[PDB]
Amino acid sequence: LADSKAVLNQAVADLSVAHSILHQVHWYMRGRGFMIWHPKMDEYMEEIDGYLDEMSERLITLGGAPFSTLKEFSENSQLKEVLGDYNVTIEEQLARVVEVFRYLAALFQKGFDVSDEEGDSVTNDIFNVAKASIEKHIWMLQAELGQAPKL
Amino acid sequence: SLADSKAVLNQAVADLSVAHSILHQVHWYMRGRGFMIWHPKMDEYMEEIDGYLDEMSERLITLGGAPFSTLKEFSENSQLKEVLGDYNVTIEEQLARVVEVFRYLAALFQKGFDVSDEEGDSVTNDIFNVAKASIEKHIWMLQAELGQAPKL
Amino acid sequence: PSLADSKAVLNQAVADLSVAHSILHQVHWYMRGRGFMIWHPKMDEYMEEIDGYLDEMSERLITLGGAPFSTLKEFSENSQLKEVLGDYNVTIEEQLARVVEVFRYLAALFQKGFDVSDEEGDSVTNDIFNVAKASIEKHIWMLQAELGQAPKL
Amino acid sequence: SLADSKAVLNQAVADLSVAHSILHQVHWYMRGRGFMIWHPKMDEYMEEIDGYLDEMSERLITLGGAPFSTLKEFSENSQLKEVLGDYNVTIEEQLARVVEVFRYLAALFQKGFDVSDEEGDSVTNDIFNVAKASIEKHIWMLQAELGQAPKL
Amino acid sequence: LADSKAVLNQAVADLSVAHSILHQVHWYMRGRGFMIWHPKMDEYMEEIDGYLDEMSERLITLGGAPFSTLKEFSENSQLKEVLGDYNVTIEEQLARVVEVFRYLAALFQKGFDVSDEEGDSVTNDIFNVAKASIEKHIWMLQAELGQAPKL
Amino acid sequence: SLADSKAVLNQAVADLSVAHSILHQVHWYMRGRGFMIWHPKMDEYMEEIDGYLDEMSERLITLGGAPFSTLKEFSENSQLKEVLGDYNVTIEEQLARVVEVFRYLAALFQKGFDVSDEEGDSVTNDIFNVAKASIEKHIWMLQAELGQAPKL
Amino acid sequence: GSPAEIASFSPRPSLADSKAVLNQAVADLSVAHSILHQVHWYMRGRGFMIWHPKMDEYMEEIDGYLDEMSERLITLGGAPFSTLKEFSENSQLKEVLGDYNVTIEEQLARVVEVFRYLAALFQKGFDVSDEEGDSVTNDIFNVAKASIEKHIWMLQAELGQAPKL
Amino acid sequence: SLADSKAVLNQAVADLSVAHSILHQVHWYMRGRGFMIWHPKMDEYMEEIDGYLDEMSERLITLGGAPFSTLKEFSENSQLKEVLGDYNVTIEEQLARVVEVFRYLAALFQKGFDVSDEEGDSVTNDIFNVAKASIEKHIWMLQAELGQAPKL
Amino acid sequence: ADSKAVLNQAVADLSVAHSILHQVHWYMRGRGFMIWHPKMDEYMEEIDGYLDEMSERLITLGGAPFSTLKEFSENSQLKEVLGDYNVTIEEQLARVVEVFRYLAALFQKGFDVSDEEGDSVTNDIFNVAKASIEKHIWMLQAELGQAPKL
Amino acid sequence: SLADSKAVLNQAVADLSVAHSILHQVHWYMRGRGFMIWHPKMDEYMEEIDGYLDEMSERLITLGGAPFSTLKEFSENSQLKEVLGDYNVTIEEQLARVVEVFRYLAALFQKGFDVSDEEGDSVTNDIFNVAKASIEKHIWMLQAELGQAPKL
Amino acid sequence: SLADSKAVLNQAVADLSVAHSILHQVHWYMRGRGFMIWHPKMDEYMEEIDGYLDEMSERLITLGGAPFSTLKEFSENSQLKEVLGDYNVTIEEQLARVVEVFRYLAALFQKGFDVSDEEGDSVTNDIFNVAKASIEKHIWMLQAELGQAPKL
Amino acid sequence: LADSKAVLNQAVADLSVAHSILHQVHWYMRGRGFMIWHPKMDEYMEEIDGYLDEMSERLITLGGAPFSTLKEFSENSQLKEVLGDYNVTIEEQLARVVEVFRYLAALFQKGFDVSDEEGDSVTNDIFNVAKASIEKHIWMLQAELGQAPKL
Ligand SMILES: [Ca+2]
Ligand SMILES: [Ca+2]
Ligand SMILES: [Ca+2]
Ligand SMILES: [Ca+2]
Ligand SMILES: [Cl-]
Ligand SMILES: [Cl-]
Ligand SMILES: [Zn+2]
Ligand SMILES: [Zn+2]
Ligand SMILES: [Zn+2]
Ligand SMILES: [Zn+2]
Ligand SMILES: [Zn+2]
Ligand SMILES: [Zn+2]
Ligand SMILES: [Zn+2]
Ligand SMILES: [Zn+2]
Ligand SMILES: [Zn+2]
Ligand SMILES: [Zn+2]
Ligand SMILES: [Zn+2]
Ligand SMILES: [Zn+2]
Ligand SMILES: [Zn+2]
Ligand SMILES: [Zn+2]
Ligand SMILES: [Zn+2]
Ligand SMILES: [Zn+2]
Ligand SMILES: [Zn+2]
Ligand SMILES: [Zn+2]
Ligand SMILES: [Zn+2]
Ligand SMILES: [Zn+2]
Ligand SMILES: [Zn+2]
Ligand SMILES: [Zn+2]
Ligand SMILES: [Zn+2]
Ligand SMILES: [Zn+2]
Repeated sequence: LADSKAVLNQAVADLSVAHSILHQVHWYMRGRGFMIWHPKMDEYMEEIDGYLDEMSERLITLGGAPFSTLKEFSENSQLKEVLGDYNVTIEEQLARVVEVFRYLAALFQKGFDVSDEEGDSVTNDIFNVAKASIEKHIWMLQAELGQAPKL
Repeated sequence: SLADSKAVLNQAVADLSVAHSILHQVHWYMRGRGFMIWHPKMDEYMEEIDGYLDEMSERLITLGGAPFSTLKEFSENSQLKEVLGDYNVTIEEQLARVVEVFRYLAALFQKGFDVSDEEGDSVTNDIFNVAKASIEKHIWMLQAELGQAPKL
Repeated sequence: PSLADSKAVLNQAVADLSVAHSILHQVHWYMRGRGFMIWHPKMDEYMEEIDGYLDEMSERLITLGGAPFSTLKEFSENSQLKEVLGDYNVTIEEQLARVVEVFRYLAALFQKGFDVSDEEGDSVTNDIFNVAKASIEKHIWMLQAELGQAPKL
Repeated sequence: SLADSKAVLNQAVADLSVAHSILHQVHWYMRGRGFMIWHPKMDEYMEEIDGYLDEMSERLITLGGAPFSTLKEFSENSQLKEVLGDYNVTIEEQLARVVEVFRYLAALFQKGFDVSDEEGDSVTNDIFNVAKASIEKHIWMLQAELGQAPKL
Repeated sequence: LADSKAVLNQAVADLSVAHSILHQVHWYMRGRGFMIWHPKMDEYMEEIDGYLDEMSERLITLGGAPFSTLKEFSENSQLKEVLGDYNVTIEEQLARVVEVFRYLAALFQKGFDVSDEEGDSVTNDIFNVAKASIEKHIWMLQAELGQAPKL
Repeated sequence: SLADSKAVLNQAVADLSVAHSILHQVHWYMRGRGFMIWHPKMDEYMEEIDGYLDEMSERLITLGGAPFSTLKEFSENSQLKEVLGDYNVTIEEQLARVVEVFRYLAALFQKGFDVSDEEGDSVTNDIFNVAKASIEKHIWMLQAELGQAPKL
Repeated sequence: GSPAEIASFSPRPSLADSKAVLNQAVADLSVAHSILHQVHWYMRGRGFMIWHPKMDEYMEEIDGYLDEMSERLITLGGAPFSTLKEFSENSQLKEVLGDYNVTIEEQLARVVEVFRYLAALFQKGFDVSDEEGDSVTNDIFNVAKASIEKHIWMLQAELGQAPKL
Repeated sequence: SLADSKAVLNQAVADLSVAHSILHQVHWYMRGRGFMIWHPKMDEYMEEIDGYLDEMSERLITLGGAPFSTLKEFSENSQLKEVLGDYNVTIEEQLARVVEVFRYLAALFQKGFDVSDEEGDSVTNDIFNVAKASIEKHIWMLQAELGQAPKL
Repeated sequence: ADSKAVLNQAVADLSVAHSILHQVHWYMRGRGFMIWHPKMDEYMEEIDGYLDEMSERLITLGGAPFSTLKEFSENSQLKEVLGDYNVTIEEQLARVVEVFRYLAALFQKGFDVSDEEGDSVTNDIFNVAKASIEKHIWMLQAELGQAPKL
Repeated sequence: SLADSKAVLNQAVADLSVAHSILHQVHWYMRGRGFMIWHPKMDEYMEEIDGYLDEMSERLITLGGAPFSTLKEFSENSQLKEVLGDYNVTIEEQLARVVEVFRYLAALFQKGFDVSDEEGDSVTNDIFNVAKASIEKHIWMLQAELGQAPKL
Repeated sequence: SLADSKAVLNQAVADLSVAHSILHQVHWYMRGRGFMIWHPKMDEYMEEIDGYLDEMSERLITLGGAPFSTLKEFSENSQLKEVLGDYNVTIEEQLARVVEVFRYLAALFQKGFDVSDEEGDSVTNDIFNVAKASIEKHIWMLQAELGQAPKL
Repeated sequence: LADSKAVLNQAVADLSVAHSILHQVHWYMRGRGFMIWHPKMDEYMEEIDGYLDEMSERLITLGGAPFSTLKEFSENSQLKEVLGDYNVTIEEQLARVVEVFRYLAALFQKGFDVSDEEGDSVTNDIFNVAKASIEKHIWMLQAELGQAPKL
């Protein structure tokens, strides 16, 4: 199950980075819509952390060894972090979250595919449930930004 | 016989069923700034609409009537017109649609209040009164969001 | 697109779930006979569940870039379920049979939903149909048991 | 000035006390299919009845009155008749008895509604209206179990 | 009171009248302490109603036929009711509740003895549980009244 | 028009604000046996009063009115008079003051009820009726604590 | 040499002491649970929607007694039966294969039969515990006997009968 | 001794009373996009303000003081100025006015902290500190909504 | 041969697994009792959860679940032994892991059989149960200082 | 008449007071593997003990007695002995100390049961029985954690 | 380094233990009007005292100290004096006794605050400030019940 | 670190790294006591995350710009991470936790002093509350390890 394991570990790195980005958005947001979106980041972070612990623990259960240091997360993740900046608009912050979410849904499709190929049906459901929710969020986020989900 | 109390309860069943459909369409097709507050707010409105619908229908049953209970009956008896879902409608326009729907229901509930008062059906009268109070409060709030007075 | 039929079955479900709700509510209202006190509130539970599937399936369709049916005309014209005027003289067991018939239809609709979404690689939609089908079938067993019959799925 | 309102509230106190007693008798003496549903349903009914009793008695106190407050006063002033407990009454018959008590109560509440309106006691008028709404809903549901229209 | 069923029915009657007396106190009470003791009667009434239902249903379980009319309760009960009087003092009202509770405690002891003698151990426990609570209440009401429980 | 309803709603906003102030003084300056029960009771009464205040004000807004919304407006339009806090007042005197305030409120709510009934503003009418009912129940209880009949 | 190993029919099943009745109850409660669960699954007919969930409530109550009586045996120094083999062999209740074609009336009459048996067993446990002076175990049997008897009344009432204890 | 800790506590009582009044005005008179989020948000702030008011007042009582307890006393002693309510004002102006009242309270709570530190009144010191911490958090968030730095 | 057969097998095996977990709950002695005694309650509630769900899926599918102790004991692959207080905590946990290993294996078989037969509902039931039991093996093994070794 | 029952109730008050003290010592002085489970567990034990203490003392009051109510009285009448706290005692020694306390309490509650039974004090009898049941369950569990039989 | 902060924490342990014992005596021996409010109120006070007790003792453990943990140590180190329970004491004298205990604890907590402030133990300092704040508020309330100023 | 803003940001870095370390322990833990200490790491992480958010938001409130990327956390933190190892014993993992907590308490002491020096009472209290809780944990962890707190 080398590929299932590998994608689970890739997920651990990327979710760790995704959390960090969402927290930056939580903190640096400024503009109309702050009062609704600030707490919404909290909800997203909670959901992301849930996936991260569950995917990492599935890897452990499969006899893997999850990335568990900031260096490992940073060097393995495909997500790039930029310095926090208050001058970003609310709408650009939300577009950043959509971008991160689009990537996560892409990674979870990969994890679904790989685990399906290897017969790891339990890991397959983990990725399917995560992808379901993340795609729902992409619809809602895109809707707030006056756009179709464009999955 | 409470003929008109019964007639107006059934009108309300039809119109509430269509009102719910319109709110659920707004819920789904909404796009633009404010989606995150207004999307779940439609859920709140739909629950309330739904509560009135079941109470009014069951008051009509209680009074010996026969509530409308098919979509055909709802469509053909409602005064509310439905249009196809369109994502290009703005938030402010979507909210305006909801206000128009609520103004109608508020007027309908007024008519039900008046009719039940005259027939001496005080229980029905109270059902309409409570529904109207809440709906008019929603109108104030929606209109305030839209930068406007309630204009009741 | 590659999900054209996934979308088609999601929309079908929206229309049929809307009509199925209408029917359950009719049963809630027009019910008369021994067992009213149990089954009357049970219809509320079914409607609640049905409404949950309705919102979720329509919203998945939106998420896939579709346009859900959202008028009573569209529900009525697209649904394969047929409505009749409410009648207090239908027996409790006839009303329960009617609900069973509706649930059999939805289980089959969800089966096709599963198969179509499965073939298009839309696994999220696949799971939505799968969860709904499971509960609907459990309901069929219970309703049939009340009626003194096997599930006969 | 509020002598009639006061008298009808005290009538309600007596009648509700006796209605409570009849419902508790049904609760205990019930036998036949449906017991498991209707036994606890009688507790729901008794709680509701007890709520009206305390509200109506305390409204009378509030208006400067003196509520009946002994079993003899309840029994002698109530229009409802009690009968000895009997396990051989059928479920259908027991539910029919509750319907009878509830119809009487719905009619008492209409009277109380009427009298309180005539004397300009709008608080008492509301108390009777709310209670009537709920009792009448119960008659619908009970009659339905019995395969009948509410026949209000 | 020949047996356990006889005492159970006696308690059904007395608990019904006890309830009525407590309800009278709830309504007719005036004086300093009203705000505490008004709601407290509700608590006592709920407890009394609990024993009432438990004891009656025990009698049914044993093959009896509980009293179930106001006439039966009033005639079989050893408690006496008087017309409501607002001019009774709050301390007199509490003293009246104590009187009722002392009677009930004594009835429950008689129920305990009879059921013990007959070997009706379920009924025995019912009376013992009820006696315990009533006696604790007598202590507390007596204390409010500046008196020893005097059981 | 609905001018008198709008006027009595606004009077209530002023008078509720001053009543709140008076109850908070009582909560704070209270001394004597009974403090431990009446001190928190004042919180409860304040929560109820603030509930009516917000509801009546927002009803006024909904009707196209403009509620009083400054302490100057409350003080100047209210019929209730305030005095400096004084720890030397007895519990009896504090509770009697609450009763007087409550009596005033019950009377204003009866005026609101009459005016709204005249103008056909049924929603406003019920708001006043609900409030009057609760306030009158409180006057019974306070008066009972003080060893007296409600004497409404 | 070594000590000879006894070969005997290890008969027991003489409800002599509290420990013995506690273990018997352990056995009977396990089988009662099994019967209740069969009624739960195989039930058909008008009343299913009320009685299907009700069996769950009864099962939970029975398991509560099972655990508490078993743990009381442990506390007193005993060794509770803890195998389906031990339960089936020591229990005086009889199990039959599941059958969908039993009326609700027949189902509830079966439950009554098991409950009557349990109440009688708990009465035995009560009497034994009392002669021994085991007042804690005595209480356990009394509490369980009380509620089982209440259920008998109710089930019998659904069936249009007196409790007939 | 406690002389100016008592003084600043009473100042806070007046200012919090007025701040409460302003927040309630904003709640009622707000119109424009953001209404549906900011309207209930004002209730949150009012509950919080009210908490400080009661705690600070009761600390003053505890210290042997006599808190201000009439609208006249609040109005005359508060440094905050009230204006007549106006629906036309924009949401962003409304939020800016709240920020203005909060900045004042934070500066008042600092003076409270300062004077209670020197005088040795450690309990009053912590009350002001906790309140200041939360008001400063609100300034950040309100300013953030308004597209600005906190600028404390 | 089918989903119905694996479902019934699970009914039998879950019944016996419950009994084993209850024996551990009762006979457990040694350091850790205070945490592992109640944990067995958690495991039993979970097991009983699957038991009822799988049994009722069987009924829904037109089957007839095993419903006597004799049917459970005979059809089950798990072997019960007599309760003994002298087993250590670490040995009792080792026993639970073996039972859970067996269950995870059965659930894989159920997953496979239902996948072939195109019975996605039953497939999902087995997939959900397997996920949880495997997670428990990880934790139990970790308490026993070992890898999951699935 | 109930002198023995009163006597044992009061003995229990003293002993439960000292037992609480010993348990709290264990809570504070525990060091070693198992701390994180056993530390909060002593809180569970203390709350249970405190419950018996208050119930038995109040039963004594109810019966006309005068419960020990000072540390001097508790210490002088308790048969349980206290030693100075020592972090150097092992977890397993601490648990053994808890077991010995509970064995004593179990024995005392049996003496209570026996005395109250002889005297016909069934309420006091039931209090000791219920307490003994729970303590004995704890002895089993504590012994199981120490790898031993309950050995009552 | 922190020997004086440790000493005062440990003094608190003894004093809080004796304070608990006094409150429990009051809880049990109380007779007179007000019993039904004050009896349970003693439970709330005991719960609060026990909170400080465990918190202060555990802070002492955390700082490397060894808390008093025996009735002998509590008794011998506490500055509070206990007397035998007396039913013949009035409610008002019982409450006055509680006030004395509380004035003592508030002085103790003031010492604790000052000592810990001098030694730069900011955590222990906050523990004392919080405890003092609450005990002082209770002194106000108890004194108000007794018709007096707090007189801190 | 010269001012309150500087130490608040130091804490943001260090709390982020401390989270990572606790999460490492949660995952790699093996040995008797796992079942207690595994969920305990969750409680610690929840608490750590609380300080992280409060301290960062206080920095924003004061007009600062908190670190908000893994790069900033890892480079600015004085805590060091190692690769996850299943072979570390329970007691060694708990000792790792203790040492992280000891550092954190020392940082919050420094934050207390710096903010007290600058008259920033609000920040002072934040550090004070955090240190109180961390010190209590050190005592309990040390107790589990058979040792004195040794602050
Ligand atoms: Ca007409
Ligand atoms: Ca019919
Ligand atoms: Ca019959
Ligand atoms: Ca404008
Ligand atoms: Cl605007
Ligand atoms: Cl050691
Ligand atoms: Zn974060
Ligand atoms: Zn985890
Ligand atoms: Zn809808
Ligand atoms: Zn309905
Ligand atoms: Zn509907
Ligand atoms: Zn939705
Ligand atoms: Zn009754
Ligand atoms: Zn009442
Ligand atoms: Zn009553
Ligand atoms: Zn009952
Ligand atoms: Zn106020
Ligand atoms: Zn409002
Ligand atoms: Zn089962
Ligand atoms: Zn157990
Ligand atoms: Zn306000
Ligand atoms: Zn207050
Ligand atoms: Zn079991
Ligand atoms: Zn089931
Ligand atoms: Zn203690
Ligand atoms: Zn007590
Ligand atoms: Zn105590
Ligand atoms: Zn502690
Ligand atoms: Zn983490
Ligand atoms: Zn935050």
